[PDB]
Amino acid sequence: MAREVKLTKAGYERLMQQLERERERLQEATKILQELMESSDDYDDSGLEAAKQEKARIEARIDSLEDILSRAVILEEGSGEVIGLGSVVELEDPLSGERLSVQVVSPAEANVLDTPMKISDASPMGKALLGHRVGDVLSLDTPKGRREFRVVAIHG
Amino acid sequence: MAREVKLTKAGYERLMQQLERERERLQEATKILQELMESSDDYDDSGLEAAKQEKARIEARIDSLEDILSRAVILEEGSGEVIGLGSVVELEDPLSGERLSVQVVSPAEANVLDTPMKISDASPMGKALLGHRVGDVLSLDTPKGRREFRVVAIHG
Ligand SMILES: [Zn+2]
Ligand SMILES: [Zn+2]
Ligand SMILES: [Zn+2]
Ligand SMILES: [Zn+2]
Ligand SMILES: [Zn+2]
Ligand SMILES: [Zn+2]
Ligand SMILES: [Zn+2]
Ligand SMILES: [Zn+2]
Ligand SMILES: [Zn+2]
Ligand SMILES: [Zn+2]
Ligand SMILES: [Zn+2]
Ligand SMILES: [Zn+2]
Repeated sequence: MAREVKLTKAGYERLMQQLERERERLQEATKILQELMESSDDYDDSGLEAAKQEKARIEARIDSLEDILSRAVILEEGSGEVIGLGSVVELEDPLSGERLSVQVVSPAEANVLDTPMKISDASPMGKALLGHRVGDVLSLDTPKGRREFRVVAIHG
Repeated sequence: MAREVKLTKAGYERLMQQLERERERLQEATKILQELMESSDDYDDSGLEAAKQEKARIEARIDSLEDILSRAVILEEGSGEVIGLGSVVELEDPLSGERLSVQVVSPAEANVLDTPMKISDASPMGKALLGHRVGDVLSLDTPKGRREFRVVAIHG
């Protein structure tokens, strides 16, 4: 298990802040879990179980985050291509290791059906990406939860 | 759990090197417990469980290491005092968080009974320490296993 992960300075400091946030959430999560154990001694309750799960969950995002960081290799500042119109961008979610491909195009070229989905220039995600390069880390709006992805490559 | 850990460029390089080694051992240990799983189907043998235990041990050494590197704060090259004769040195074992205190003196001043035990100048541990500063990481001989310690401070 030895792979290098390229990140720009900004992309690196971005995963740090995320690690900082996660540790605080863990502290709060841990704290509530104990107060939840002393109270309803009976922990066969869905609550105590949902709490168990949340802490563990946070533990996961953090251990995964420390891993990514330990493999980090900082790219030069001015380096690689930039993401612009027509560019096809490959993304990885640090935690889940989920791959996501998307291509930024003009508003009228946007289409959900295309192979790498075509995203409007002025769409939320299109904005967020436009201007970034491999290594950068961006936060993208999600219904279930704002996630941060890493620019793995810009084939476009 | 948010504490900064000071390391010298050399100290950081040494823990990274230790991390690499441990991942290696996790590959070998992982592959082994799987071979030991298809053979003696009966997992109730003192072998397969001495195997998972080992893999678990390794995974802990690794994650503990990733945690420490994530908090690394690189110190200025020429910084802090240096360890010499008469210097009191406090050390911490990154893994177990064990704290050890020792004082480098002349071979004839050596005494295990003195508060911070007095270690010979030309002794093993003494040679290893001499010439280092806070932040450095040193591998110290142990019958149980050459472990690595961090110079937390040289109050001497
Ligand atoms: Zn459960
Ligand atoms: Zn970790
Ligand atoms: Zn890892
Ligand atoms: Zn177009
Ligand atoms: Zn950028
Ligand atoms: Zn939504
Ligand atoms: Zn904090
Ligand atoms: Zn072992
Ligand atoms: Zn882990
Ligand atoms: Zn791990
Ligand atoms: Zn941790
Ligand atoms: Zn941690």
